[PDB]
Amino acid sequence: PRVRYNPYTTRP
Amino acid sequence: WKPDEQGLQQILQLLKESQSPDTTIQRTVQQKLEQLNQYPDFNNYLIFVLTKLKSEDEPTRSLSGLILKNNVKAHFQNFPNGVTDFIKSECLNNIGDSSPLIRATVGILITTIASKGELQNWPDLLPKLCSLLDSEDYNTCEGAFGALQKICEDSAEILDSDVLDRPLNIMIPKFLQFFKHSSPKIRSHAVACVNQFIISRTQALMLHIDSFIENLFALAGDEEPEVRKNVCRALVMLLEVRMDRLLPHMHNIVEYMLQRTQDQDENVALEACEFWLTLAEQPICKDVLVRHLPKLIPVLVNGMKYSDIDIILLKDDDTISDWNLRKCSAAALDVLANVYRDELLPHILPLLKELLFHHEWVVKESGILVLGAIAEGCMQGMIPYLPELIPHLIQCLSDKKALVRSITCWTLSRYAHWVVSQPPDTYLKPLMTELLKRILDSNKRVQEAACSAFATLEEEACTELVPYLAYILDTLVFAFSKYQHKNLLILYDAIGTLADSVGHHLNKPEYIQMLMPPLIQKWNMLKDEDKDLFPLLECLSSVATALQSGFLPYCEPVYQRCVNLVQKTLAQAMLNNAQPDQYEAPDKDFMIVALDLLSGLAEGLGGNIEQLVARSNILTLMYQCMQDKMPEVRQSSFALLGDLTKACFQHVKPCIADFMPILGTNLNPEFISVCNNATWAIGEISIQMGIEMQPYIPMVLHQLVEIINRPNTPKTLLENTAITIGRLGYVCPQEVAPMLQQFIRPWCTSLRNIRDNEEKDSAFRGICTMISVNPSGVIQDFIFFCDAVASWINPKDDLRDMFCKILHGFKNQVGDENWRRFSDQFPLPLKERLAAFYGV
Repeated sequence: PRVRYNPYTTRP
Repeated sequence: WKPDEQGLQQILQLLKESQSPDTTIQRTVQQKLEQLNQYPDFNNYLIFVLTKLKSEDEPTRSLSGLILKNNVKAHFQNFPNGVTDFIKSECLNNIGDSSPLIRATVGILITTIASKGELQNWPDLLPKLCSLLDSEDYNTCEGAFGALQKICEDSAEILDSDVLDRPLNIMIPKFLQFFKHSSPKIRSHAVACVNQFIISRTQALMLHIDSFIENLFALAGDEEPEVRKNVCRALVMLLEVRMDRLLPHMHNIVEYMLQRTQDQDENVALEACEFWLTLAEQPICKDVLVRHLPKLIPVLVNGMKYSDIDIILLKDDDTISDWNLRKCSAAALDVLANVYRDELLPHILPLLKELLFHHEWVVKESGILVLGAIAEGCMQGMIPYLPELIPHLIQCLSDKKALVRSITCWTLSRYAHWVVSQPPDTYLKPLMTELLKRILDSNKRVQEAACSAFATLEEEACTELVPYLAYILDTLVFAFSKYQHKNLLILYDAIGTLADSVGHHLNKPEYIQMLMPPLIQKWNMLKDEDKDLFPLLECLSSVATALQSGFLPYCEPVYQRCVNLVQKTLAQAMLNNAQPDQYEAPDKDFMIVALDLLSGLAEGLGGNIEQLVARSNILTLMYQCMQDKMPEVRQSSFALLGDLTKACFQHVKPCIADFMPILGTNLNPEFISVCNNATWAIGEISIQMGIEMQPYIPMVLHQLVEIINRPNTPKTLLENTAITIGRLGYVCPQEVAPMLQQFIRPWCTSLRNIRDNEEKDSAFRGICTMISVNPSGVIQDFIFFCDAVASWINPKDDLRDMFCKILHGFKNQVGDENWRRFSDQFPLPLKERLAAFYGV
């Protein structure tokens, strides 16, 4: 589940 | 072999006007163009213009061919045979024309044709291409390898499949040879082709593995970007598949990849940086990289600086690409942080001091980014420095540069846990204050970050937010009337979370008056067919649970629509499953969020929901949902069942005999969440059925017992498994007590790590009951029980007494000194709990 901000993701 | 002079001039002139500056003649001529696609003779002209008409200019010829390509993307099922063969014939004979534009055009024709007709319909293609590979002329060999690249890129698993034979047996060794070709462009094609078979560990390549590594190694320092680029992709992919053949050369690879991470070519740099991510995942990494760290970190940390092009594209949906050197570098740091823990601090800290305060903001930004990136893996050794860094960051939330305020929100959110573990006035209060201001920042990207940060903080803060609710809701609801669309997703999230964190404390008329009007606004104005309902109903399922009986004013229309959504979805599925040609398939998400809202509705309302359930088809519907082929739908239906079982069992009881077969066949742990909610449901049911559960014990118990002893099983699944075994044991001690031996160990290990609550109470009444029935179940593992009993802070009196009778039972059974020898195992805080709370 993603919706919140992240400057990068560990799994692209 | 038809040209036709009448039709020739008609298209030649219709190709002319399809190059006109204005759209008026363009779009009407494109309409009048591919509407001539009706004729079976049309596409023959197009190839003829491309390959056979030398008298026409190249732009026109090129275009004619590209239109023919677009006539294979769409309209290829309606292709005649002779046309197809003749186009195929003219392509392969011209694959390497002296004109690069014609060569490229013919190229993509071959690529599309051999893509749309998988590759049984051109069995002459591959052998003819490998033949044209040894061609004496360059242009032909270049053109062949170019099509062979695109084909390899499009149909890798199709070429490794049986569908066309296994032609990779001869193509793998063939490509490998051209690694030594004198042209850079050819070498590039060759490695790119081989690169497409690394991950799938294609057998044809695995016997050539060493000569593949050798050839690559000899190409590593090639001055042409594309080659360097392709070598880098290969070495990186090879880390996941053949790490055995890379270990002996490892230090040489890493040293090379560092030289490559700072490559003068952006693409190579990015592809190289991948290496650190992949490496970080292999269990070897932890000790093979320690020696390279004082050289790697600076390389990563310099890559985390905003590339100046990002600055302008940031400050339509204003966003950079999904994947950057910056992002990759940051990702690798985050993973290495998690691998080395505090052992990474000596390597990074000096750099932070230098960056965090630096006057140039682009540098400062990347510092804050670093601070957030190391946050998770480097937490314990970061804490000492936090009483200085947090107040600094809180100040940076007011920096004039938007992108600085951005990550500062994020970075603070990555230290939220520490912040709440402190007296709230000094760290939590001011953080909250500036974040609330920032949620209403003029910058879209800042709002996104601020709102997210606030959501993270809410999960961590919980009831420590209660006193500030008036202010929080004020700005959250205002944002509601302002936030665009992308930010609305995040805002809904922030509200649901608010509600989850403060629960019943949100149930005050002043808060309801603020929170509900705008949600009802959204509710009433969205249609049942609109996917904007998803985040709304999800939000409401949280708000309803928190509002409890404060939700009664709204409950019936809300209950009414959720049932409708579930019904219109199931119904749409059957009209699709019996008649696909007429009726479209439904989006099951409508059904999920409606089930979920129904859940939080039963939870907030308890017994007050019963009248809404009695006069509804919810159970009949739920029973269908529990059988859906989509796991997420089974997942939501079991949660609702658990809830109604709690809320109004009288309406569920008639269905138990029907429900239990379904629950029992859904204990597959491969579907984590389905299994979880099924297990929870079986538990709640068992409490309500009492002694009546007896028939179902043999149907579920051994599945639960297998699951609880199964390695690599998520902790919450283990938790509900433990709970349900406990609850089944509470009502059917005779049936469940004999397995005591087989579950007590992980049961205790699992349940010793959860907060005192009603479910924990429920489970321990069960373990106690089973103990008085089968004391020999625990004798061999009594230490696990003592440690689990001790994990309780404030047990109810009767439960506390039950614990006490059992402990004294065994002490007075085994003996006085016997207890001492057994108690010598206890860690200090355990030996001292049982003595203070229970009298040893």
